[PDB]
Amino acid sequence: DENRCLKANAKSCGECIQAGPNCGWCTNSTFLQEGMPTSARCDDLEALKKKGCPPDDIENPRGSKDIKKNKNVTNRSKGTAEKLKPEDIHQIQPQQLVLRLRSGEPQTFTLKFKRAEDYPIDLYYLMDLSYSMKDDLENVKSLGTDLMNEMRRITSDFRIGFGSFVEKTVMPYISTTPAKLRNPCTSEQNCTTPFSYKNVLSLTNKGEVFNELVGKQRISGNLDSPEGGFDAIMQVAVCGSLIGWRNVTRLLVFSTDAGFHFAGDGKLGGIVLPNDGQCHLENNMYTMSHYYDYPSIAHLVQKLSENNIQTIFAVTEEFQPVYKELKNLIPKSAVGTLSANSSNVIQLIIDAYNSLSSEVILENGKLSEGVTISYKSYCKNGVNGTGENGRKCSNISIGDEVQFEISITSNKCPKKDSDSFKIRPLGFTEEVEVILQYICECECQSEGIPESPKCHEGNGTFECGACRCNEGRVGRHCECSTDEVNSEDMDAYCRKENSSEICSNNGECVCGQCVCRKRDNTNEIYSGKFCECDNFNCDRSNGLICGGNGVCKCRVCECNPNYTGSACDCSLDTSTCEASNGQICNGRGICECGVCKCTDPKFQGQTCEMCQTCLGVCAEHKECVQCRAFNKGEKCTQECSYFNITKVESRDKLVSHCKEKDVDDCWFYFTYSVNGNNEVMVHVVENPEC
Amino acid sequence: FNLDAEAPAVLSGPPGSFFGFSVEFYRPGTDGVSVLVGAPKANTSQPGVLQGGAVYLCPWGASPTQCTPIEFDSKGSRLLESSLSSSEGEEPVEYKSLQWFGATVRAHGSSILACAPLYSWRTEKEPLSDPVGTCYLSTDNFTRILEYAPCRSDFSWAAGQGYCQGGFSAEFTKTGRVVLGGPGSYFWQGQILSATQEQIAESYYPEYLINLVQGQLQTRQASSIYDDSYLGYSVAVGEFSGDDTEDFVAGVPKGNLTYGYVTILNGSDIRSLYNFSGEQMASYFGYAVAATDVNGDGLDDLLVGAPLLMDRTPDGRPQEVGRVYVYLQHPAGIEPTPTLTLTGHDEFGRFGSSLTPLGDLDQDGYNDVAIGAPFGGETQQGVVFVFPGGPGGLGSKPSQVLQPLWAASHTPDFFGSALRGGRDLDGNGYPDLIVGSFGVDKAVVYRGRPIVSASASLTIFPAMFNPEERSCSLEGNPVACINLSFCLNASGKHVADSIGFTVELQLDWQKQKGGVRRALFLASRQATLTQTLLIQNGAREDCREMKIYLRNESEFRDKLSPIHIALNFSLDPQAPVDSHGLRPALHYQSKSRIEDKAQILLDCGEDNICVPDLQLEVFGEQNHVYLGDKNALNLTFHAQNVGEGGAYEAELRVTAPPEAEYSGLVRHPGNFSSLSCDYFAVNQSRLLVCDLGNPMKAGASLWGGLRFTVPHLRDTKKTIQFDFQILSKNLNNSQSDVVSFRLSVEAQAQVTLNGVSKPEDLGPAVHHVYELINQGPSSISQGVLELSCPQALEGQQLLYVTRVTGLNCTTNHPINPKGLEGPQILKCPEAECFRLRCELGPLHQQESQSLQLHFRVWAKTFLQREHQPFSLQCEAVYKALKMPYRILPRQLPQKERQVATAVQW
Ligand SMILES: *[C@@H]1O[C@H](CO)[C@@H](O[C@@H]2O[C@H](CO)[C@@H](O[C@@H]3O[C@H](CO[C@H]4O[C@H](CO)[C@@H](O)[C@H](O)[C@@H]4O[C@@H]4O[C@H](CO)[C@@H](O)[C@H](O)[C@H]4NC(C)=O)[C@@H](O)[C@H](O[C@H]4O[C@H](CO)[C@@H](O)[C@H](O)[C@@H]4O)[C@@H]3O)[C@H](O)[C@H]2NC(C)=O)[C@H](O)[C@H]1NC(C)=O
Ligand SMILES: *[C@@H]1O[C@H](CO)[C@@H](O[C@@H]2O[C@H](CO)[C@@H](O[C@@H]3O[C@H](CO)[C@@H](O)[C@H](O)[C@@H]3O)[C@H](O)[C@H]2NC(C)=O)[C@H](O)[C@H]1NC(C)=O
Ligand SMILES: *[C@@H]1O[C@H](CO)[C@@H](O[C@@H]2O[C@H](CO)[C@@H](O[C@@H]3O[C@H](CO)[C@@H](O)[C@H](O)[C@@H]3O)[C@H](O)[C@H]2NC(C)=O)[C@H](O)[C@H]1NC(C)=O
Ligand SMILES: *[C@@H]1O[C@H](CO)[C@@H](O[C@@H]2O[C@H](CO)[C@@H](O[C@@H]3O[C@H](CO)[C@@H](O)[C@H](O)[C@@H]3O)[C@H](O)[C@H]2NC(C)=O)[C@H](O)[C@H]1NC(C)=O
Ligand SMILES: *[C@@H]1O[C@H](CO)[C@@H](O[C@@H]2O[C@H](CO)[C@@H](O[C@@H]3O[C@H](CO)[C@@H](O)[C@H](O)[C@@H]3O)[C@H](O)[C@H]2NC(C)=O)[C@H](O)[C@H]1NC(C)=O
Ligand SMILES: *[C@@H]1O[C@H](CO)[C@@H](O[C@@H]2O[C@H](CO)[C@@H](O)[C@H](O)[C@H]2NC(C)=O)[C@H](O)[C@H]1NC(C)=O
Ligand SMILES: *[C@@H]1O[C@H](CO)[C@@H](O[C@@H]2O[C@H](CO)[C@@H](O)[C@H](O)[C@H]2NC(C)=O)[C@H](O)[C@H]1NC(C)=O
Ligand SMILES: *[C@@H]1O[C@H](CO)[C@@H](O[C@@H]2O[C@H](CO)[C@@H](O)[C@H](O)[C@H]2NC(C)=O)[C@H](O)[C@H]1NC(C)=O
Ligand SMILES: *[C@@H]1O[C@H](CO)[C@@H](O[C@@H]2O[C@H](CO)[C@@H](O)[C@H](O)[C@H]2NC(C)=O)[C@H](O)[C@H]1NC(C)=O
Ligand SMILES: *[C@@H]1O[C@H](CO)[C@@H](O[C@@H]2O[C@H](CO)[C@@H](O)[C@H](O)[C@H]2NC(C)=O)[C@H](O)[C@H]1NC(C)=O
Ligand SMILES: *[C@@H]1O[C@H](CO)[C@@H](O[C@@H]2O[C@H](CO)[C@@H](O)[C@H](O)[C@H]2NC(C)=O)[C@H](O)[C@H]1NC(C)=O
Ligand SMILES: *[C@@H]1O[C@H](CO)[C@@H](O[C@@H]2O[C@H](CO)[C@@H](O)[C@H](O)[C@H]2NC(C)=O)[C@H](O)[C@H]1NC(C)=O
Ligand SMILES: *[C@@H]1O[C@H](CO)[C@@H](O)[C@H](O)[C@H]1NC(C)=O
Ligand SMILES: [Ca+2]
Ligand SMILES: [Ca+2]
Ligand SMILES: [Ca+2]
Ligand SMILES: [Ca+2]
Ligand SMILES: [Ca+2]
Ligand SMILES: [Ca+2]
Ligand SMILES: [Ca+2]
Ligand SMILES: [Mg+2]
Repeated sequence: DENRCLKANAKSCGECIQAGPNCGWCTNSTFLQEGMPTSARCDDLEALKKKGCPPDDIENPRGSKDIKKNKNVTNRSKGTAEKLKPEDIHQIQPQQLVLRLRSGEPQTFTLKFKRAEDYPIDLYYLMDLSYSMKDDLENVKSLGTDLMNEMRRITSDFRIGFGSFVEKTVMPYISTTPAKLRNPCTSEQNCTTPFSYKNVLSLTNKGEVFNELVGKQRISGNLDSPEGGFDAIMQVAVCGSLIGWRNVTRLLVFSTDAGFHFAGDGKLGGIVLPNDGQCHLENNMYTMSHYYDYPSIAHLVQKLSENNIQTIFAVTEEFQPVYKELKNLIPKSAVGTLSANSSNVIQLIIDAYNSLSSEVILENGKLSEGVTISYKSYCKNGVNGTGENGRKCSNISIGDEVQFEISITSNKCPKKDSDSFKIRPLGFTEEVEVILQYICECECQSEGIPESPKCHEGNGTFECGACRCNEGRVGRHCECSTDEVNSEDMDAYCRKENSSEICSNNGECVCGQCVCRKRDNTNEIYSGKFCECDNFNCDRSNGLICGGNGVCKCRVCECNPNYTGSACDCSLDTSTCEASNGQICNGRGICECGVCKCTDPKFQGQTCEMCQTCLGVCAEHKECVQCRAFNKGEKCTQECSYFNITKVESRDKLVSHCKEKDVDDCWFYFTYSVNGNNEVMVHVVENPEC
Repeated sequence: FNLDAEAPAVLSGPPGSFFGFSVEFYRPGTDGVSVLVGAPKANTSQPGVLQGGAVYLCPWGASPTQCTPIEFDSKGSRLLESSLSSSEGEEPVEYKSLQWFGATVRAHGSSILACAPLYSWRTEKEPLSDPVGTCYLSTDNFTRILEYAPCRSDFSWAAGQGYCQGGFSAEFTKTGRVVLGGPGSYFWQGQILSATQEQIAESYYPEYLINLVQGQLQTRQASSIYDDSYLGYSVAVGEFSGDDTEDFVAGVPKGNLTYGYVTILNGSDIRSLYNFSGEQMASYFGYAVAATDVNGDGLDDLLVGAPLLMDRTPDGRPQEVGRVYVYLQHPAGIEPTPTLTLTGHDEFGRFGSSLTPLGDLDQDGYNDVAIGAPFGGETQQGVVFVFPGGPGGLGSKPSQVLQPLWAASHTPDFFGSALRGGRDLDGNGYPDLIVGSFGVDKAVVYRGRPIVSASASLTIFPAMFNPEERSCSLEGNPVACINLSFCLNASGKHVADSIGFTVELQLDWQKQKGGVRRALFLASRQATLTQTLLIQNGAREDCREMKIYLRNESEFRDKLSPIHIALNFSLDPQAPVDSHGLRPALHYQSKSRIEDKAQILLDCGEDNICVPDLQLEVFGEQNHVYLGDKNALNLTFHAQNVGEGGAYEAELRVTAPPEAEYSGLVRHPGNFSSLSCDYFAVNQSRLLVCDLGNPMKAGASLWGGLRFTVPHLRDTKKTIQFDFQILSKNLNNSQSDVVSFRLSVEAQAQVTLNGVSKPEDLGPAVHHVYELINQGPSSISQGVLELSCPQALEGQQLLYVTRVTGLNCTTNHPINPKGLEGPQILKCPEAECFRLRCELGPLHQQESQSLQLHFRVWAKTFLQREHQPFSLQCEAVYKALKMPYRILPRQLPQKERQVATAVQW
């Protein structure tokens, strides 16, 4: 009966459920002895049945999962009603769900996700304005018109926006000398003053307008090889409204031919202030660059993820490797090959977008201590993902449904109030909120009225039929009140026999009951009414208490399902008893404690394999011709399992053959064939001789 | 916990001057000790200079109300008139504006170096803007001012060391050697430059602004791939070589393609001895560096700070946890993989930004190290973590946490920006720690206090107490009192001769929870006694003797439970003010609580005296030990007590050999059939404890029969030793005389010999089978068996031996002639015998040796005697040459056997 609930010594019903879900608390506790405490009330559901009495009053609540709404996503995108508006169509089926958490019970739900066939795309193009990328600018002017046409096939709603990020103005990054300031390049060449962050234009439905703005843009340059693209990218995401971000998937195109400075690179610059991730742009110009130091890569990931802006990197083969390492850090982003003059920029964007769309990942909200989440996913072509692979599926085409079972476990009842949290994948405005209302109350406790006069005018909580004595009260009635001013005649209830020590000399006696004295080596308080039982007074099988695996109960070793005996180390395993022949303990004997006890006379050995005195097999095993066939005598096929061979006049004269007399007094020739170790082959001559 | 964070000294600097950026100790001890604080954006009086920056020195005073900035530069930036005459007016050759002087402050002895990297110089011949970087060297109590421009050179633009920012990170060696590392030279590759104080002063020339020194040592030039490595970002001095020359520790933040590595380079060799590579990508490994011995082996260990490390929590959300690294140097080799690491929970902690050696703060024999978290804390004020020194490794958990007393403001405090430690400001024998807070423009220094270790030990000699007789009787009522006395000792360094302490004694503490207090002090008539005791550092422990009396009333129903005596003390809260000003402290390891239990003497005697005289006599049955046999040894011991009662928990423990194992115990006493016996594995030798009884009974004699199994143990190499003794919990004469019984172990063998004849192609088959079985448990090698019949296996021979098997055997005559097939007494001696001597080496317990002899009868020979009864007889003797045992003092098994076979017609 050893379990956490019993070990917990549950004071009230609420503790039986908290200690173990299987354990149930009987309010009636009729079976429970008055002397026995509240712990004895709590018992396993299977264990309660062991008693043979079932209590209706006992409460065993089980956690359940419910759903507030069950909306249906449009299927096949057919008809005017389907995809009527962005808010109107929801990819996620269940908007939110409600479940009940029970300690020791897992809770899993099914989430149905299907890709929407039609979804608008917004494309913000961040292009390095460095002198090396000049050639790229001329192509980017005629690119916008080509882009719009290609993206129209991909999506019936495409918006093009141009962004120009160079580097933060500082004495070290860019030449302080005023002559260079006017133009970063040589005097003969024409280069515009460097600007760390500038907006050429916002997102528009017409690509032609974009073309005109690109042409006005003038080539710029920076002294350092790495450019401050990171600062420009961060500003775009945080502002949002400025870039005119919409629910339509946003491709964060980022094209540069050089490296990127990150985190506290301002140090040489002398700026010790980190980026605040806030919008300070004025007239499409960010002038807080010499105020805030370049933001860290982790900080940039937090912003892009928060605004769900897909990040696509279009960099040259020289810096390709560096950007690939960064890719793992920033999610919902891709890396493609960039031409010297951005000739294949349009081809990259198209390919990059397809890869990002196929990969879908689920992210949940911050969870309090004692709360965990498990992900189980379903994929096409028989591919199953677990752990990290379980959370995100891949190779998802338009109109393809993928489901993700999520398991949430809540224990310790930390918060009584309901916890509401929201879970959503990157690039998807639609989210899923799982709300949980923890129940830690007791139905009987609600029914139970405080200060009940039955239990000595409420001295002990009398909820339902269960009476739990309060501090200073021991028993069913708790009419003791411990020590009093007028000394009483000890406690008659404490000792069955007055002559014997109060509570069998095992503890302190009060309120007409017995609380056993604490023991450091074993469970402090012993079991029993008179505390006469003990948890460390049992026998040891071999230097280990109760076989080393048994549980001591009232100074009595109880063995496990695999053990039997006072020692309790005696296993029920008969594997050691078995021999090569295949009969337990050879021919005869009883397998007890893993050591065969030979029964048949003059049988010695571990499996009693040595019986020299024992009569010869041919003589003793004469039942093979008289039990299988010509049935007569005793019994049967348990011992003589050897196969009979139909051999006539076999030349095997001495293995050693044997001869006997039959019913008609006819000689019978037979033998048992053994060549190596133990072998079994019977050769009884069919042809009879009289 | 030694540092006095509660009242840290505060240094005041002008707002916006970035006061507290860099703080270091210069010329500590001797005449006077002063604190230097860097003021880089600090407004200077220099003409034409804006936000030049300055270093402020504050003389140690009970109150730091006075702080004077060091006058490093008393003149304006130099302008050359010759070029100015040719040109229109005058143009600044160099700009002192935004110099950020004081960004680094290093002081060795009387020499102080203040360098601002942002400071630049315009080329005289043509105008070029580059961060060359400057410094100001002060020595001999500011006797001679020297200006050193190492990064300054003819080489100009990205190609030259014109952006070097020399002095960004500067460290002084133990010899006062200057080490300036700049991260902007050679297209921002970085360059570490070092020169001695004497060489730099001699090389420096006032007339020529740009000068060169012969024998100057700097870092080597690197390729375009090595560019933007930011070499020298953080410099430190550490010794791993063990040579007189001191190695330079300088981590790269943007090195190894933005991964960041730390390289240790010897100034004389101008090369890197060993390099450390960061695991976390964009780790920024080398942002903060430090060299000190943190494990007490006398070998410098290298610490590196990576606050940009972004770790992943159980939820999976990404936070800038960061990691602090430190590696304990070994003589055999230097391990790259970090032995220990530090992880910061604080999201955006930025921890490990500044690291400062603190010497041995706890005087534990291990040096400690402070780490700075600029954006640490709930209010993001900033925090500094002090980790305790450990010989195996520095403890992961911080020893103490320091939080700024001042209320948080909207402007980031940036605490832990600069950390200085390992130098004793007041020479109290405990290293101090000064923290830089440039955001609040203040400077905070934390003083320490000495730790004193004490020990409380309460011992009661007259614990035995009986209420029948009271030694002390009061006028009101009689109540016997047990003499109670507790001794306390105190020792330490930098503590007063007399130290105030607070002793507190509790009687029946486990009965103080609403229970009737059994024992009370006789003098104050109360259970508790708190007291003050002045204890000298070198004085012997003083034990104050007190008398505690137990009550004699029928009020308490239960008195079975023993009285509990608890002594608990602590340093007095109102400690007397000391000249040093540091309050005394008590070490956590020392225990200031001693717990004792007193049990009333029950039925001791008329005089209440308990004296047991246990007697023990033991013997062993079946004493002979057969090696290799399942020997059973029953221990027979008669235990008796001719002494008085009070020997509580009497128990006989028989220490077993490795060989012997316990099965059970049977006694003769009527009350208990089987005495309880529990295993005691903790005892070095297996010991079985059987309780004779709960309360000792005078004249209680108990005969105990213990059966012990003997699992094989041939490694004993002598007679097994079993020790029998009686143990008691009594204060005096607790144990009985020890009884040691030696059990002789002598292996014995027993080989049986049994022979029978099957009788008892011409000639009926005759089978003679001789079998030897080693019934005895001792297997014997080299068993020799001599088999012999009365025929030579010839033709005139009546019998024809065919073969013999089951043991290897050699026959003098051919065993196989050609191929595998009144009464006359035919016996070996009568005719030609055919003796065959066999030999069997491999033998085991219960092994059966059986030799089958099958000599057929020669028909022609038999026909020689037509009507004669023949009786064939074959004999066999055997022996055993030796047995495989360490000792064999017994008889070696031997025997003989005959076999007969009659023939009739
Ligand atoms: C811990 O980290 C440290 C920092 O990363 C490591 O230091 C680095 O270690 C690597 C590997 O040893 C070095 O790589 C080698 O550097 C050599 C430097 O030689 C050039 O530079 C020096 C100093 O300025 C100069 O004296 C030389 O003469 C040479 O400069 C040449 O100058 C001429 C002048 O006209 C110019 O034309 C040349 O262009 C220029 N050098 C060239 C060839 O471009 C190189 O020589 C080494 O090159 C190897 O391969 C060459 C081609 O086959 C061959 O010719 C060379 O003989 C040689 O085999 C090689 O590149 C890093 O420089 C060094 N970085 C530093 C010091 O910061 C440290 O090593 C590491 N721990 C270890 C393992 O020790
Ligand atoms: C609380 O428990 C008591 C005692 O069980 C209930 O009183 C009634 O007692 C009788 C006799 O014990 C119960 O009969 C039982 O029936 C089962 C059937 O398997 C049998 O195995 C038992 O030996 C016994 O004969 C009876 O069930 C029970 N009353 C009812 C209505 O079942 C009492 O009702 C319980 N409720 C409360 C709040 O007291
Ligand atoms: C892990 O992968 C295995 C496949 O290797 C999944 O087992 C599959 O279980 C599904 C049902 O959950 C079976 O799909 C059924 O297919 C039949 C047609 O064959 C269709 O008529 C049913 O409506 C249903 O879709 C599938 O046969 C079965 N595959 C096999 C052979 O194992 C398993 O479900 C995956 N892990 C999960 C998500 O539990
Ligand atoms: C819960 O316990 C409290 C005590 O902690 C009860 O209050 C008082 O308890 C005393 C002792 O049980 C009562 O005195 C009793 O009087 C009867 C005769 O009426 C006598 O036979 C008993 O031996 C005892 O002396 C006392 O009446 C009672 N009330 C007072 C005045 O405080 C309390 O009644 C119990 N119920 C609750 C929760 O109210
Ligand atoms: C810059 O850091 C990178 C790691 O971020 C280094 O790449 C690493 O290169 C080594 C091979 O040289 C790979 O194995 C290492 O080998 C050494 C022995 O040579 C061994 O002691 C180390 O434990 C390690 O296994 C290593 O796998 C590879 N990076 C990875 C993926 O771990 C690179 O070597 C560093 N800079 C250079 C090129 O020196
Ligand atoms: C660089 O820019 C200047 C303008 O700032 C160019 O001057 C222009 O030249 C064109 C003819 O090519 C004239 O039509 C414009 O009127 C001029 N503008 C001004 C403001 O003078 C100059 O030609 C450019 N130089 C180059 C291309 O190197
Ligand atoms: C994208 O969808 C959301 C769905 O609510 C639209 O509503 C915005 O939701 C965000 C959630 O943080 C709020 O911060 C905005 O204030 C909401 N905007 C308004 C005015 O409804 C959102 O408008 C859509 N995208 C747009 C048009 O910005
Ligand atoms: C962008 O770069 C490509 C590089 O191939 C240019 O393509 C070449 O254009 C020249 C004419 O200017 C042809 O002679 C070459 O044959 C083309 N490439 C090859 C490999 O054949 C392209 O013209 C450039 N576009 C612009 C105008 O920037
Ligand atoms: C990703 O899915 C696509 C289908 O949408 C896979 O491409 C085809 O898959 C089918 C079914 O397995 C095969 O019969 C075809 O031969 C595949 N190729 C064609 C012609 O589309 C694709 O293989 C999947 N991912 C990969 C490449 O492993
Ligand atoms: C540290 O720097 C020195 C340069 O002084 C390195 O060169 C050694 O110089 C000493 C003379 O001072 C020679 O005796 C050694 O032979 C030189 N090095 C070797 C081992 O060849 C020296 O190598 C560096 N430290 C060491 C010895 O590791
Ligand atoms: C207080 O503490 C010490 C710690 O052991 C006690 O033991 C003494 O230790 C010192 C160490 O130098 C020895 O010199 C002494 O001989 C030890 N005690 C004795 C018996 O002299 C010490 O006894 C305690 N206080 C006292 C009684 O001096
Ligand atoms: C020993 O006695 C002292 C008496 O002061 C106890 O110290 C007090 O402990 C309580 C409970 O922890 C605190 O609330 C008080 O603040 C302590 N004293 C004061 C007022 O300063 C001490 O707890 C006792 N021994 C133990 C177990 O610590
Ligand atoms: C202990 O106290 C008793 C009085 O109860 C006294 O007679 C005796 O001398 C004391 N012994 C000491 C102080 O050693
Ligand atoms: Ca280009
Ligand atoms: Ca740049
Ligand atoms: Ca050295
Ligand atoms: Ca060390
Ligand atoms: Ca220490
Ligand atoms: Ca000090
Ligand atoms: Ca006595
Ligand atoms: Mg560029």
